[PDB]
Amino acid sequence: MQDAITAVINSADVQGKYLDGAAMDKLKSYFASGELRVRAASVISANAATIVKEAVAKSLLYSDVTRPGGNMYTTRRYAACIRDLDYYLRYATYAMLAGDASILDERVLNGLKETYNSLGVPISSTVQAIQAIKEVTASLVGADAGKEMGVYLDYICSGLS
Amino acid sequence: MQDAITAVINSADVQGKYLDGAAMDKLKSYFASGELRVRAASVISANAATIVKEAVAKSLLYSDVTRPGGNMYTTRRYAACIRDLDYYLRYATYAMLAGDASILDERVLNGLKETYNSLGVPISSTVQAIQAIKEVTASLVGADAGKEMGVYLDYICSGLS
Amino acid sequence: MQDAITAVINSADVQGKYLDGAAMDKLKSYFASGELRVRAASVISANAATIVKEAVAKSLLYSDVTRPGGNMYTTRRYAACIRDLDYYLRYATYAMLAGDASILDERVLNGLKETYNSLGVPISSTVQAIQAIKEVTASLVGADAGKEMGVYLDYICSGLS
Amino acid sequence: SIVTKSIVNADAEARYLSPGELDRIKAFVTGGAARLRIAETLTGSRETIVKQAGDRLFQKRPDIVSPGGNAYGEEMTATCLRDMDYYLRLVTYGVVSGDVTPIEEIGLVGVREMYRSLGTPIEAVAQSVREMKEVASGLMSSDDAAEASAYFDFVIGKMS
Amino acid sequence: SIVTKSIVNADAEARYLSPGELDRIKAFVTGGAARLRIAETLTGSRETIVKQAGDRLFQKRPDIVSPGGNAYGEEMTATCLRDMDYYLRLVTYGVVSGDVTPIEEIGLVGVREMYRSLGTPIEAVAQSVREMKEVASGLMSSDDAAEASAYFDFVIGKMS
Amino acid sequence: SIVTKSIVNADAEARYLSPGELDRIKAFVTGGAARLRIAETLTGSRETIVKQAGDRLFQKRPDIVSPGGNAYGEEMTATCLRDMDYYLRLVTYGVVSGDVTPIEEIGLVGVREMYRSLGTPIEAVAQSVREMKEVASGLMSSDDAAEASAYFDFVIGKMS
Amino acid sequence: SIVTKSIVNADAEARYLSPGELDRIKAFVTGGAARLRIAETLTGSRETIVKQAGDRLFQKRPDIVSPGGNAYGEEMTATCLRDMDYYLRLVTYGVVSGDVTPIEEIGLVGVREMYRSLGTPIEAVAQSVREMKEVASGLMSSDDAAEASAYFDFVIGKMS
Amino acid sequence: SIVTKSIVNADAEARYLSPGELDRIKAFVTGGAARLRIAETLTGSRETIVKQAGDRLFQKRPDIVSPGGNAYGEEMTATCLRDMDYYLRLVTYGVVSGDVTPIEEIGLVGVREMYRSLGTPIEAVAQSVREMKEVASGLMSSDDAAEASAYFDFVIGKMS
Amino acid sequence: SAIRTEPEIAYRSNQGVTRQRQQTKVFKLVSTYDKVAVKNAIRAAYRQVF
Amino acid sequence: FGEDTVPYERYLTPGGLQMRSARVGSLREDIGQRVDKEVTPRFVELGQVSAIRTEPEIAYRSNQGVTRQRQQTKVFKLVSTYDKVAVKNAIRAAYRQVF
Ligand SMILES: *[C@@H](C)[C@H]1/C(=C/c2[nH]c(/C=C3N=C(/C=C4\NC(=O)C(CC)=C4C)C(C)=C\3CCC(=O)O)c(CCC(=O)O)c2C)NC(=O)[C@@H]1C
Ligand SMILES: *[C@@H](C)[C@H]1/C(=C/c2[nH]c(/C=C3N=C(/C=C4\NC(=O)C(CC)=C4C)C(C)=C\3CCC(=O)O)c(CCC(=O)O)c2C)NC(=O)[C@@H]1C
Ligand SMILES: *[C@H](C)[C@H]1/C(=C/c2[nH]c(/C=C3N=C(/C=C4\NC(=O)C(CC)=C4C)C(C)=C\3CCC(=O)O)c(CCC(=O)O)c2C)NC(=O)[C@@H]1C
Ligand SMILES: *[C@H](C)[C@H]1/C(=C/c2[nH]c(/C=C3N=C(/C=C4\NC(=O)C(CC)=C4C)C(C)=C\3CCC(=O)O)c(CCC(=O)O)c2C)NC(=O)[C@@H]1C
Ligand SMILES: *[C@H](C)[C@H]1/C(=C/c2[nH]c(/C=C3N=C(/C=C4\NC(=O)C(CC)=C4C)C(C)=C\3CCC(=O)O)c(CCC(=O)O)c2C)NC(=O)[C@@H]1C
Repeated sequence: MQDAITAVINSADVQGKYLDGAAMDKLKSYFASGELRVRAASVISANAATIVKEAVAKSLLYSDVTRPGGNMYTTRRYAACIRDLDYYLRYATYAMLAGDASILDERVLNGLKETYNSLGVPISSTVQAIQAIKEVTASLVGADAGKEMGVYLDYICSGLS
Repeated sequence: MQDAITAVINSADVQGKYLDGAAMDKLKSYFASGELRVRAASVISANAATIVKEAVAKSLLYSDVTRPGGNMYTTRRYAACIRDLDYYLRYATYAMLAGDASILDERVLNGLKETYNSLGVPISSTVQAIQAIKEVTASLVGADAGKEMGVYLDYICSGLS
Repeated sequence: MQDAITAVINSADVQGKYLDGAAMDKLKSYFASGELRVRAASVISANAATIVKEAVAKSLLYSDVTRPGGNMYTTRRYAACIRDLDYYLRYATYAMLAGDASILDERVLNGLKETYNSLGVPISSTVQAIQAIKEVTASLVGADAGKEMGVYLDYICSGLS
Repeated sequence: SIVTKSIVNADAEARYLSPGELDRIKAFVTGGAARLRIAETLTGSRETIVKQAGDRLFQKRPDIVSPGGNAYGEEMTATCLRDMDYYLRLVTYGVVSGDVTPIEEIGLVGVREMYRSLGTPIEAVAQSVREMKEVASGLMSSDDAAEASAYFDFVIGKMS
Repeated sequence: SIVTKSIVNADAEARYLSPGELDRIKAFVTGGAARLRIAETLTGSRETIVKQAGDRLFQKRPDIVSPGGNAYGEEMTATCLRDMDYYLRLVTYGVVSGDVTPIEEIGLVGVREMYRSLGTPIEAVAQSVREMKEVASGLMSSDDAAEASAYFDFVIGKMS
Repeated sequence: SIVTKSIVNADAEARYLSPGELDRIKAFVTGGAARLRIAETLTGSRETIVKQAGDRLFQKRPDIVSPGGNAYGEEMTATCLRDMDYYLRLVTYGVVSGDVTPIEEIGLVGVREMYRSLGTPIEAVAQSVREMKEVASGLMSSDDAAEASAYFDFVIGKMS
Repeated sequence: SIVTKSIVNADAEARYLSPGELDRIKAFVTGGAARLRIAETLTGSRETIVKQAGDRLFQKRPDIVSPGGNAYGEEMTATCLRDMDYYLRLVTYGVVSGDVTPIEEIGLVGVREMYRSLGTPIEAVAQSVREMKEVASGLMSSDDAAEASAYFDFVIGKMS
Repeated sequence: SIVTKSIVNADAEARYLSPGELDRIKAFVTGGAARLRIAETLTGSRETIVKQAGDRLFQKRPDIVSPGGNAYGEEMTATCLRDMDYYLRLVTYGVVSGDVTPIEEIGLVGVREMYRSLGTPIEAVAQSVREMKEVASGLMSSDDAAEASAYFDFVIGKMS
Repeated sequence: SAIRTEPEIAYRSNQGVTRQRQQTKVFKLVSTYDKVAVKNAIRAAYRQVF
Repeated sequence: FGEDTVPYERYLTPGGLQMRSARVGSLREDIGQRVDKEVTPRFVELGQVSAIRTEPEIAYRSNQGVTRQRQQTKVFKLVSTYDKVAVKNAIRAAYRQVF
């Protein structure tokens, strides 16, 4: 997985040139955004479980999926759903800190679609749950960090769908 | 008394609502202008006596007001006029720092007009002296700070009119 | 009053000379101690009511002063003790922050001896209460930072002796 | 605000602001960014803060929501949550202003007499303010929680 | 001193120092290296700074050195040199202390009474301090010049 | 006491007591017999009244005596009963004097601050005083019940 | 300890410590003064923290100390407070180490089994640790409280 | 000290110190090294000296630690060891100072009266000091043994 | 504790701030219609000032 | 170990564990020994001074009761008149005391 710094370095290395002014400026921009990214990551780390709690409450609970016959009915399947949303939140935080979606591509979405298709997990419902994660995290962290957090979450949703 | 921040807070509180986007923008604008306001206040405090001196000389001295039969005749009346101008300048600087005219409203305005009417003080002459102070302070602090300073001085002039 | 900086300045000004290397060294020492002083001051301000609570609990409660006819009887008088102990703690914090115990002389010890002698306030009991305050604050802010607080509370106790 | 306090003190002394006061004003305007960030966080999480603090307060003090209590009944509970929202808004005002004057002017003068007339336990109100404080501190960064701590504790101490 | 000023304000309000005041004290103690450097520079260039300022004062207001003026002889010019040295030392004291209270307590309160007793033109004294400020600004860095110029401007305004 | 109250008023006005004040003192002296009877009735059942008052107070507020409460241990409960004895004694003083002056002077000024320092719930102390008033009213005559309940309610209101 | 963890990792990959690991160790060694200060604070105020947290926990969960509860009785409550003191000591060890390894090794592996065997409610013990964390956070500034909160939350999460 | 004694004598005579007194001060300074060595030895062996001294003293005088004795209980025995530590510290002080002056001024004036008020056997205290001297002589060099035994014998004779 | 003899009783009956803090009157001209009250306030003013 | 875990040493024989954790180093203080809780002596605690005793208190308490001048003095007893120097010293001291 490549962060913004790694992306700049890779772009320079492909042409085999030292760090130009453009790479200088991009690194400075990432350094400027670093404070906001770190604060958002710390807040989300502190409130990770709760965010998933309101997300599932807003999105999934008291639905056919949670009722018997739905994928989230069993206690094991509900725990798996909570764990999946925790994965989505944590890896979105990772993408926020890195400034790139490379980690999401390589780890989160490597075989997620195939495994969901095999296991019968409802892609539409999980996308809706991730979206609700997006609104809750945006509310908790503010619009400024919430915009990029939602960008990463929408990337995950688009890849999964 | 009120400043820009307290004015925004009261405008929100009267409706009983949290600080919206517009209130945040106004607070940001005041915070950005705070540095220039502080510099202008420092300069005006440094050269306060000379500002009043030059404005009085340019607008009042060697005129009918200072001549016998004018309101400014006699050392006592001259000192009263000078004190009035000095307090005008100081309270205008206070209002400039605060970003609001409320300090002028309930510390320079209520009762001033009818007090001048009772004592026969020339309102037009006072307005001209305040205009002279405005242009002197504009010359001292430059166009940017002079704009706000003259805005509040013109507010005082309009109130005293 | 006075502090470390004002003490150095007055030491230079009594002979009228500027600040030599020794004065700058003393100022640097005070600036180095400043972080510890600010830490201890903030902690003591946060826990001021508690500190007096345990000092009274472990120094004065269930005793002749509190018993009927005791000087700490008559709940108005108990509140007076609470207020006086809070005064001692606050001014000791002032002395600790300043680095010089002159504020205690000119704002706490000024007439306090005569006050207590005329009021029948047990001086030794007050000294024991201040010592308990010293122990509590030392345990609260550590041994090093608590050393300065102990020094200034000891100054108060010696002046009250 | 600190600007208003400095202006008031300078007017009381009949003098222009001193260089130290101007430096403090510059520090305040510089920290206004952090102030606005904390205020935006509190405003965004106000509803969850109020709800969680109210639930915790009700669990700690069942009497107020118990029959015969002031907050007994759904409408009384809603009104109490409205009061908690009022005090959270006041805390936001204090955060943005950098001082406690907005809170003191709006919802701290005569509050004891007001709740005594309304038959409200001021200790219960202080406990509600405390619970809102822990909820906000949990859902806020460490330094921002410390900044809001001063205003929350000021409100709590005024209550008690 | 800044510490003494904040302590006096807190004592007047009958309260502990606020977190903002503690932050100001912390920032001042951290940045003290620059203030000590500025004081060192002013004390070092004390001789030349005062000489140039006094000379420029003399061709700026020759009346003070004129016959009948206050400082006509070389002895009275020496008295002006001593006064300007005093005010430079007070400015350095203010710079190190971080607050204008030492300057105000030493040579600002009753300065009008002193110079009326001596016959000295306080306006010309303010002009002399202004010239010392100009020469110090020439001898210092821009930001350092501004930091010292705060106290020079304070003294000049109080004198005027 | 109405005696010292009228004396203070007369001294402040620099005059002798008026006919109305003398008549008021006369009526006070006339009622002194019944006031002494009520005071003796309260004093006779001192131990009993505090017993039932403390028991009913603990029944209403079990937390104050449970572990972690301000009155958990036997010593803490004895301290509560000592405070209740103090307040009943002050109430007897007030009943004798015909005015709440001794009660206010010895046990009502700064009571809130004292109990805040000690951590004691002031509302619980008021409930204890309420229980003592109820017990005294139960074991006293109806008119004397109201006469003592005046002072008891004054103390309860001051605590609340 | 961060040093021990880094050394164990470097041994596991059979390589010398990476430059990043060495930098982290150097940072911890430099910052150890704050850790020692926090540990000193907790050690000095251990008894007060334990007592206040115990009282708060008993009020929050009366059943554990009421008769029929696990901690009912003076000696049982003494043992409960001893457990809380043990966990405070473990938290101080973790703070000094900079890693939760000592806490996990000494008082978190098999804690559920130990308390289930004893009959003590594990969630009650977690609530006790939470009360201790709140008291300790109050007894120190935001930075040191924020640091100690990591170990406090680690213990609470393991207990939960 | 010899320095203080010579200064006192010289001031009483209102004169500067004589060559003989100065030579005495020189000899005292020269012997300061050995005196410091002996004092350091005793301070290092402090707890040992008190322990074997107390054990031997109790063996010789079991009644003092027996029931009904002044030092029966464990606290009383600790108080004896505390007194022994006091006198060993005083003896080290005297060894450093080269004279019995600190010992006499600290713990030898009114010692008989103090122990009679406390009901302590003064001869038993003398035996305690004798046991301490034996222990120190055993664990100290021969010449230093005599040097410290001078002070020990002084204290013993003062006791007797 | 102790027996609380008359000397200590007299000493402790007036222990802190004197009772004159509460045993005094404060005059407020609440209304200008009571001439007697106005005269009392004026006489009090004379007594206080002189 | 799944399809993605490298094996690792999961169990140790008692002999190997003893070889690892029975050497002079790496041997815990409390494994096979009676650990006596070290405590300061009771007399040391009794004679220990409370608080920190800052420099102001130290200087103040060094001169606490009657001033040391009561003992830091000389008494001039003219034991014998043969010592002319002693006689002169006593006479000068008498002058000093009287005047
Ligand atoms: C149970 C009834 C409530 C309660 C009471 C309680 N009080 C204390 C301790 C003290 N109470 C007083 C009160 C007074 N002193 C006075 O002079 C007057 C005038 C009459 C009053 C009312 C004082 C001075 C103390 C402390 C000093 C002393 O006791 O000598 C306690 C013990 C608290 C402690 O930590 O020791 C208790 C339990 N507490 C409650 O929670 C109930 C509502
Ligand atoms: C056993 C060794 C002998 C013995 C000793 C003993 N002493 C005490 C109590 C006190 N001892 C002192 C002594 C001193 N205080 C000083 O300041 C000095 C040096 C300057 C000395 C020597 C004091 C003051 C006390 C009482 C006060 C206090 O301890 O702080 C006890 C206990 C007496 C009691 O009943 O409390 C004992 C046992 N007693 C013997 O019988 C042995 C001969
Ligand atoms: C000077 C520019 C003009 C002038 C001045 C003048 N003023 C007075 C008398 C008064 N002016 C004031 C002023 C104020 N009251 C307020 O509350 C404020 C806010 C700071 C102000 C500025 C007051 C209170 C008085 C009366 C009380 C007093 O003077 O002390 C006079 C006196 C006139 C007379 O006949 O006595 C004068 C001369 N006169 C001019 O001609 C100028 C245009
Ligand atoms: C309490 C543990 C001890 C005690 C104290 C006590 N003090 C008063 C009254 C006063 N205390 C002060 C003191 C100060 N005023 C100042 O400005 C300063 C600077 C910090 C000090 C130290 C004063 C002026 C008073 C008188 C006014 C007032 O009472 O508020 C009281 C009560 C007196 C009364 O009559 O109410 C008490 C009880 N007394 C003890 O016995 C304790 C050892
Ligand atoms: C002892 C329990 C407390 C205490 C007292 C203490 N006093 C002294 C010294 C003197 N005490 C007096 C007092 C009086 N002399 C009289 O004639 C009268 C009439 C009864 C009195 C009250 C005097 C005059 C002195 C000094 C002269 C002398 O000591 O001979 C001391 C020792 C002082 C010293 O330096 O030796 C002490 C210890 N101190 C405490 O801490 C106790 C509370």
